[PDB]
Amino acid sequence: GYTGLTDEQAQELHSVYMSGLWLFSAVAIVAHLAVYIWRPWF
Amino acid sequence: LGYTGLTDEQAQELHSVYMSGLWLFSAVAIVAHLAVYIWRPWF
Amino acid sequence: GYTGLTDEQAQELHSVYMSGLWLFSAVAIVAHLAVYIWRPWF
Amino acid sequence: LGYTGLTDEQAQELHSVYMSGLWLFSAVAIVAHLAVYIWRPWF
Amino acid sequence: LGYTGLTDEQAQELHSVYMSGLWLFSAVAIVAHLAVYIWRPWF
Amino acid sequence: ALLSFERKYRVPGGTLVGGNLFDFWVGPFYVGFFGVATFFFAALGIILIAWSAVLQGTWNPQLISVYPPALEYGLGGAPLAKGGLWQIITICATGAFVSWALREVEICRKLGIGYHIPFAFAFAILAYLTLVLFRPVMMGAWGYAFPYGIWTHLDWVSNTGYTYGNFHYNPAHMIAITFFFTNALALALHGALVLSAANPEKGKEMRTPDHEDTFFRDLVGYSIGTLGIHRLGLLLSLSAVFFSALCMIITGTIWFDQWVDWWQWWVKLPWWANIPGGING
Amino acid sequence: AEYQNIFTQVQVRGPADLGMTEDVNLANRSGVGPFSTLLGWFGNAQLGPIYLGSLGVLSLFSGLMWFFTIGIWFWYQAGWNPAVFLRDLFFFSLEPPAPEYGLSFAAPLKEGGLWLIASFFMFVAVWSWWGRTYLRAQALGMGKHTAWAFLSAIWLWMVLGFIRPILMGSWSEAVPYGIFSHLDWTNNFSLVHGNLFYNPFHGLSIAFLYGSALLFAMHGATILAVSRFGGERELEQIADRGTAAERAALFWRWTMGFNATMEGIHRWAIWMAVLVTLTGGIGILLSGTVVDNWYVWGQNHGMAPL
Amino acid sequence: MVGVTAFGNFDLASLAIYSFWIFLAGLIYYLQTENMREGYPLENEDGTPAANQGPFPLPKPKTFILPHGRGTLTVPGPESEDRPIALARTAVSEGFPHAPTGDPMKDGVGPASWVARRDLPELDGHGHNKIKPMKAAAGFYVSAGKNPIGLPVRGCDLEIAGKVVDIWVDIPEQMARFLEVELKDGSTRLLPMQMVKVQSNRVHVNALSSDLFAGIPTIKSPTEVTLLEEDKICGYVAGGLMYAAPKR
Amino acid sequence: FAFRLMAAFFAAT
Amino acid sequence: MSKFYKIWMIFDPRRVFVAQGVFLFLLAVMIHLILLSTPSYNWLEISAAKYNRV
Amino acid sequence: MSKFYKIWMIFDPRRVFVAQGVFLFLLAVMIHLILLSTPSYNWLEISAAKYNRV
Amino acid sequence: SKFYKIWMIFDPRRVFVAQGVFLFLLAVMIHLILLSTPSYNWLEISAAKYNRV
Amino acid sequence: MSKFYKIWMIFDPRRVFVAQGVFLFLLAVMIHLILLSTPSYNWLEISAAKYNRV
Amino acid sequence: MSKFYKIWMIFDPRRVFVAQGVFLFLLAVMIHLILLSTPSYNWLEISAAKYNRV
Amino acid sequence: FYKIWMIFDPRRVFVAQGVFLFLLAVMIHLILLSTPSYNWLEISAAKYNRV
Ligand code: BCL
Ligand code: BCL
Ligand SMILES: CC[C@H]1c2cc3[nH]c4c(c3C)C(=O)[C@H](C(=O)OC)c4c3nc(cc4[nH]c(cc(n2)[C@@H]1C)c(C(C)=O)c4C)[C@@H](C)[C@@H]3CCC(=O)OC/C=C(\C)CCC[C@H](C)CCC[C@H](C)CCCC(C)C
Ligand SMILES: COC(C)(C)C/C=C/C(C)=C/C=C/C(C)=C/C=C/C(C)=C/C=C/C=C(C)/C=C/C=C(\C)CC/C=C(\C)CCC=C(C)C
Ligand SMILES: COC(C)(C)C/C=C/C(C)=C/C=C/C(C)=C/C=C/C(C)=C/C=C/C=C(C)/C=C/C=C(\C)CC/C=C(\C)CCC=C(C)C
Ligand SMILES: COC(C)(C)C/C=C/C(C)=C/C=C/C(C)=C/C=C/C(C)=C/C=C/C=C(C)/C=C/C=C(\C)CC/C=C(\C)CCC=C(C)C
Ligand SMILES: COC(C)(C)C/C=C/C(C)=C/C=C/C(C)=C/C=C/C(C)=C/C=C/C=C(C)/C=C/C=C(\C)CC/C=C(\C)CCC=C(C)C
Ligand SMILES: COC(C)(C)C/C=C/C(C)=C/C=C/C(C)=C/C=C/C(C)=C/C=C\C=C(C)\C=C\C=C(/C)CC/C=C(\C)CCC=C(C)C
Ligand SMILES: CCCCCCCCCCCCO[C@@H]1O[C@H](CO)[C@@H](O[C@H]2O[C@H](CO)[C@@H](O)[C@H](O)[C@H]2O)[C@H](O)[C@H]1O
Ligand SMILES: [Fe+3]
Repeated sequence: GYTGLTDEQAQELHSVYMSGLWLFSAVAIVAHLAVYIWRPWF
Repeated sequence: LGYTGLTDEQAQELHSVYMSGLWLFSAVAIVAHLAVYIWRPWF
Repeated sequence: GYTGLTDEQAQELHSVYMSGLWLFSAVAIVAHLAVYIWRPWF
Repeated sequence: LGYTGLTDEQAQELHSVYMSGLWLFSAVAIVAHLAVYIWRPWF
Repeated sequence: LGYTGLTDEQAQELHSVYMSGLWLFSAVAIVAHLAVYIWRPWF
Repeated sequence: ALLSFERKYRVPGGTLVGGNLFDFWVGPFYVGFFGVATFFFAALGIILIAWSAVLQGTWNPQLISVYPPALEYGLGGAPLAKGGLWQIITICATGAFVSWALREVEICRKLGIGYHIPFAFAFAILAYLTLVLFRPVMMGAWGYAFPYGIWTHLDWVSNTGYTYGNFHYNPAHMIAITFFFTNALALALHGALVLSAANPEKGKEMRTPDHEDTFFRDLVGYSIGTLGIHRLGLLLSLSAVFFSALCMIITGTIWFDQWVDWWQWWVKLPWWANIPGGING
Repeated sequence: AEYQNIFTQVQVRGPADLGMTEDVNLANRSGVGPFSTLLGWFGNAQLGPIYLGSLGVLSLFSGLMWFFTIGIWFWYQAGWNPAVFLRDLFFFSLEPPAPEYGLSFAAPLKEGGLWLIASFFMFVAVWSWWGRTYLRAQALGMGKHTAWAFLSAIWLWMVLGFIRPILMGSWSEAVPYGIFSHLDWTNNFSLVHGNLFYNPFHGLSIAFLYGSALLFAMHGATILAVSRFGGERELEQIADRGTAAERAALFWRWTMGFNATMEGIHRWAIWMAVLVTLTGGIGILLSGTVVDNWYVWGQNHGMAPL
Repeated sequence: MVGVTAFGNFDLASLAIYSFWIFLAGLIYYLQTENMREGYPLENEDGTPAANQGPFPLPKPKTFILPHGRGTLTVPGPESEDRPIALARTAVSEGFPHAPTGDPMKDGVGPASWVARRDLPELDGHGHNKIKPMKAAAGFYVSAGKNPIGLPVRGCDLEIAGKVVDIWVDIPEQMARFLEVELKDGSTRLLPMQMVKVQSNRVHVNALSSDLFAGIPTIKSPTEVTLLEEDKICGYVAGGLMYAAPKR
Repeated sequence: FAFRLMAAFFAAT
Repeated sequence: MSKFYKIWMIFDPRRVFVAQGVFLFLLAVMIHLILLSTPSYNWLEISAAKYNRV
Repeated sequence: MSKFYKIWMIFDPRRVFVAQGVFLFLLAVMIHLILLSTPSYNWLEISAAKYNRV
Repeated sequence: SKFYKIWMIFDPRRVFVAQGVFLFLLAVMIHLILLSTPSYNWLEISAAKYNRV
Repeated sequence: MSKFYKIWMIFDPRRVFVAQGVFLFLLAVMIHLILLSTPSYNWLEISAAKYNRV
Repeated sequence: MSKFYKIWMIFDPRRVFVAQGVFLFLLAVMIHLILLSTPSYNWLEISAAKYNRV
Repeated sequence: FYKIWMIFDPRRVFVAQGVFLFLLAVMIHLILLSTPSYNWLEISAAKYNRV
């Protein structure tokens, strides 16, 4: 790879990046649901 | 052929994963288009 | 070779480029055909 | 690994103290938001 | 840890008086806000 | 009569035309064929300006003006008292500038240096020609060109600019101004940096270019370099003059309205053209 | 067909140059940034390192506050609409308070107070940057020519925004923060004071701006024409005059009848540049405070027919 | 609103403009005198002091202290061209060219002139050699453009004169300075980068013909060049523009 | 860059 | 058809990814802006009209 | 699907992380501003209406 | 045929980038022209059909 | 949750802290200013009208 | 705050102190200017109206 | 005739010739569209009463 990171380093990095991403998306959907019950846009 | 120093196997696996990503992105986009068209079709 | 590409390299690169062109053109033709079915512009 | 030249023990301690500061900041933010809301709700 | 090359005892003897100055400043600021609020409240 | 190092450079050759007839020096000046041409053109123009001062009836140097012919004279000659003196002074000045640049080319060839200096001067001459020749020709009158007076070519600038509203809104004018201001800033920085390196604080060793690079990397995080700064100065000046000529060539020939209206194309883009609020909406 | 030395044709890169550590706190100096081949085609390819001291961080944060204040005012003027913000970006303006407030600080935020806030931030940022240039020169032991050259531009800026408003008695005289707005201010300033073209110091300032363009073209062209003799290494030509310096001197000697030296041409340069803003500040200070119609003043002083 | 005039039409603007005229006269005098620290006093064409020295007097001497113990330079000081200029005048009166006595490119006159500089290498801020070959330059490599190592070098007469074997680099400025060219005789020469035209297949040198790369001055040490040596090399190459014209 | 300079994006990338 | 992977040999994958992402985001922003521009599909104005919020 | 980690062998983690943080904050501010600019979703004006604050 | 010789002179990379820019500009221009004509704005046509405005 | 400490392994703490401070102060200033601009939450104007100070 | 002493392990004390001073000074001036701008809190104007001054 | 490729570099001539071809062609198409006698879309819309 260009960065030189090995397979395990990429594994750990991706598994923690996704760990953060899922939390972000869950908070995002909670916020979206709160707004939609507050004032739906559909 | 060169211009980057890559190989057959590295380029092939890069393209395979890239195409998988493209297929997933297209699936999500098509689901969105279907939902929109059901909600209010443009055709 | 005027820029380094071989005979076989140029042949294969042109074959890939033309295959992509033909895929794009077939998709565009299907698009024009569906549009003409919808409403002809002639 | 170790782009910042730090160790897992040092990084763990640093993250712990940073998160302690972040939680204190968020707590004061929560108190301020509650005071504002009871002063003037915005929903 | 050790970016600036200092000792934990120095960190203690520094951060303690840093908090001392912060608390002095905050106390004077709180007194000022109290006096202003009494003179002419903003709520 | 000569600098202490000058003699080993005063060798024959490098002449574009001639070679012995006009290959010598008068005082410090190199007199080529174009040297003779330049001297005659300059003297004729200056004494014609003095003559026009006599005709006008004023001996104030600031009040002397040589107007071009009125608009009804078209692109044709005019009586010397009315508009012909301006045309003679214009051909004299054009010849003087071109022959000056050619004399510079000869001096460059004799000294074995590049031709950058006459090229830059050619940029300046082209801007002058745009103002006196190309634009008035495209507008069909020598009367559009500026007069030859100290405070009356300013009136030409004012009237020409205000014909199109606030002339600040000409976009090529904005670009040329940016180049001019950047060039003055860069000249100040270059003079200051070289002088500060060559004149350290007090009894300190003269600084190296490493110190110059360090100073500017410390200041702004970049250092264009000793060669890069001279490239940049030349390019900034030439681009300034180029966009000046470009801004004037399109004014009165490609654009006739108020220049501010030209900006409406940005505010009328259909996606946001009709969103209320802001300034234009 | 010949190499004009405008763009380098082969770029060479070695270890990152950290610079000269005369008196520089190496703690404040950052690390060397990336190498830009695009910038390397024209000058040095190396970015950084940049020094960040007390005055550096003061100026950076103060300027960030000035820029952010103007931008937030612009967002307010757009109604928080990103499309409107992009559409009217050049038309937004943070205007100084109306003349009836005079020099008072009791103007509402929408009608001049926010301009005063942004002006304070800008004042601090610019003066801290001036001190920063002085101190960076001092740390390397160089002379202070950059600081005084900057002081000339600072004086024009101060006259425009601070000194002349105080002399004229109102903040409304100062320049609004906006792209087209300050152009409108410039044109209106000329119109109100009766054709600033007839301000003698505007005329001299233009003489020196034109002269700076002329002189930097001359100097850049001259150094490029003698770069084949190592002419761009001007400090060594000052210390040990080579044939580049002699050929440049003789070119201008045979052309103009007089010449400069490798060191004194930079004195010409710095003075030609600083006189722009020095003379300009004098002229702007005189406009309104002493002369309110420059065309009538011209007529009374020659310069224009009665 | 000031505007009271002390006499005639002399208001504060008039005071300012006349004050600036005085200041500008003084400043122009100062600049002109500061620009007379080299090349003065003026000389006759025979080297004797001239009768006319000009309206501006010479300035007081000032001394630069050189940065690596290289000495001290006082200007204006005594001036003498420490070399045997090989020219003879073509007229008894002044203001006429002096023709070369022999080979001008070889003798170093006119566009081929060089200056007797210090015979020491240029030193950077660390006291090391500023210009050094890429081989001795640690970690230095070509970043962009065609790397001209092994490119044939063509002269103005359109014949191959040698092959580039190295690039000499200015270390702090990190820019190419000279190409080292090995000729058909196995010996090395230096060519300034400003006078080579790197191309797709060859390095073109419009200044010199093929039968002139032998005349280029050499460097005594093969891994360094002094100010005098590079002055001689650059002067030779540049003089090739005028003196290799007969060939092309 | 001048060799490919005979809009700008073609030379840019 | 199955041999397209070799384009990754000619083109730099990093720059390809960056430029493609920028193009995709600009395209999506452009389309969402077309939809916002049209009163027939401006879902904010549509919801406001449906629920009578103005 | 479960082999995307190789993306980290193409780009420096610091560069992608800073670029995505900038992109996400800019997108969040952009959307919040679009909501503020539409009067049907300006929650401040909506609360002013629902509580008779003007 | 013998068309692959065109890759023996021009750099493939810049050819592909220029082709992409050209194709995108042309497609955007064609779609925008179709929008400009009221008889082919598919959003407007669909609004007219479904009685949307 | 707890394995996020590794970000401090990949990012320089000092630069991250400086950026965080700048970001938070700019965000706080921007929000306070937005509230000031809206008359519904301009606490100074609200207090003035409530206490008849104008 | 018995674990917040570690900042001085990564940040030079001079930088922190100068940053604090700059921030506090700028913030104080900004707030005082905001107050002077609001006629409800311009203490000079308030005292001018209270004591029948000009 | 065959020597044009010798004096002139193929890349510049090829690119400029193609650029001119495209710009002139699109200008011709724009001119045809602008006047109401060669705007094919308007002709179709009037023909099918879809206007
Ligand atoms: C209709 C308009 C009027 C006119 C109205 C004015 C007014 C008003 C002024 C001028 C001024 C000038 N005019 Mg005028 N001018 C006119 C016509 C002209 C023409 C022409 C050919 O028509 C020319 C060439 C000029 C040229 C000039 C300049 C000589 C002079 C500006 C000097 C300068 O560089 O300021 C630019 C430099 C500064 C303003 C100082 C900048 C220094 C500060 C500190 C910069 C800080 C940067 C900031 C913090 C942001 C940081 C950015 C980031 C760090 C990147 N004018 C007509 C007649 N003109 C100015 C002047 O000098 O008056 C005599 C001036 O005030
Ligand atoms: C009612 C009338 C008809 C109609 C009347 C006509 C007429 C008449 C003509 C066309 C022609 C064309 N029409 Mg039609 N056409 C109509 C409306 C349209 C609409 C539309 C939006 O409705 C579209 C998309 C088109 C499309 C087209 C094009 C496919 C074609 C022009 C090709 C061209 O100019 O290539 C130019 C570009 C190139 C050749 C490529 C070169 C440019 C490159 C990018 C730059 C050089 C780079 C390169 C690497 C250099 C090396 C190689 C060099 C090429 C040497 N028409 C209507 C429906 N149309 C023309 C045609 O048939 O030509 C074949 C033509 O004469
Ligand atoms: C292109 C970048 C800038 C530039 C560059 C530049 N100028 C140059 C050069 C270069 C590289 C030279 O080598 C050349 C030179 O020798 O400089 C000392 C020169 C020069 N630029 C000069 C001036 C000059 N340059 C200007 C502008 C610029 N020069 C550009 C901004 C201006 C402006 C903006 O006003 C002026 C006044 C001269 C000092 C000199 C050219 C001298 C010359 O041409 O000599 C022969 C001609 C005469 C001696 C005088 C002839 C007089 C006429 C016969 C009569 C008068 C005619 C004139 C139209 C009257 C004007 C009346 C009113 C408008 C005032
Ligand atoms: C107003 O009226 C108008 C102007 C609208 C009417 C005028 C219309 C005009 C003038 C139209 C002009 C149209 C033209 C000139 C169209 C040309 C279109 C072209 C050239 C299309 C070509 C497309 C090519 C494609 C899609 C190829 C794709 C290939 C791939 C995706 C494979 C990728 C492989 C590569 C790039 C290299 C292969 C090498 C290896 C090692 C794999
Ligand atoms: C226009 O749109 C508006 C503005 C109206 C609405 C938009 C709002 C948006 C987009 C808001 C976005 C908000 C976000 C992303 C907020 C994020 C806030 C965060 C991440 C705050 C975090 C704060 C962290 C703090 C305060 C932590 C402080 C920690 C310390 C001071 C601990 C000290 C650290 C030490 C001692 C490390 C030393 C350790 C060793 C081992 C030496
Ligand atoms: C537009 O929005 C407005 C302005 C209307 C509202 C927005 C308000 C905002 C955004 C406010 C933000 C406020 C913040 C972030 C305030 C933070 C304040 C802090 C952290 C203050 C800290 C102060 C610390 C002080 C004053 C320390 C002072 C220390 C001394 C005076 C002596 C210290 C000397 C020491 C410690 C010796 C140590 C050295 C050794 C070697 C031991
Ligand atoms: C005015 O005109 C309008 C707008 C009205 C109409 C015009 C419309 C136009 C011009 C539309 C054009 C549309 C086009 C060209 C759309 C094309 C879309 C494409 C090609 C999308 C492709 C997306 C591909 C994606 C998202 C791929 C993602 C891939 C990944 C996330 C994989 C990550 C990469 C890895 C893991 C590297 C693997 C490395 C190793 C070593 C295996
Ligand atoms: C998305 O965008 C964001 C919000 C993220 C950032 C965008 C920011 C934007 C759009 C910034 C736009 C900035 C612009 C257009 C700046 C323009 C500035 C210009 C043209 C300034 C021109 C002249 C300014 C002058 C001459 C200022 C002179 C000021 C002084 C000399 C100091 C003034 C000091 C005074 C008046 C006293 C202050 C002291 C107190 C106690 C109030
Ligand atoms: C160029 C630099 C050298 C300048 C002269 C050296 C002395 C420096 C100070 C001179 C100051 C006085 O300068 C002198 O002021 C008076 C004031 O009315 C001017 O004014 C006089 O002449 C003008 C023009 O004919 C008349 O309109 C005016 O009524 C008359 O008083 C003079 O034209 C000027 O020469
Ligand atoms: Fe220089």
